[PDB]
Amino acid sequence: NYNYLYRKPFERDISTPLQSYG
Amino acid sequence: CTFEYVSFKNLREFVFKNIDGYFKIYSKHTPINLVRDLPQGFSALEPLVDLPIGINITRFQTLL
Ligand SMILES: *[C@@H]1O[C@H](CO)[C@@H](O[C@@H]2O[C@H](CO)[C@@H](O)[C@H](O)[C@H]2NC(C)=O)[C@H](O)[C@H]1NC(C)=O
Repeated sequence: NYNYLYRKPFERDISTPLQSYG
Repeated sequence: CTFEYVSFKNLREFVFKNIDGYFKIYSKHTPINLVRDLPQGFSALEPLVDLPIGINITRFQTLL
């Protein structure tokens, strides 16, 4: 499903590199 | 926009640090006599804010 994807403690990073889940 | 929040006779002091995705701000406000350097003496800063930002910081810039 193209709505869901993956690429320090509680760090987040929206920069870009991404694989969608099947 | 993944987070948002709202709330030379005087010396304003601050400390900023980012640890485990939390950004901590401390401060103190005090009167002073000589402005040319930081006043010799002691008074500890106390916490204001403790934001759950989750962001990496390596640079900063002041706003005038
Ligand atoms: C926080 O940001 C800095 C950049 O300002 C990141 O540092 C770079 O990380 C990459 C990782 O591939 C390296 O190739 C660069 O050489 C690094 N640059 C410098 C100037 O060190 C840093 O990795 C980030 N921190 C975290 C914990 O993600």
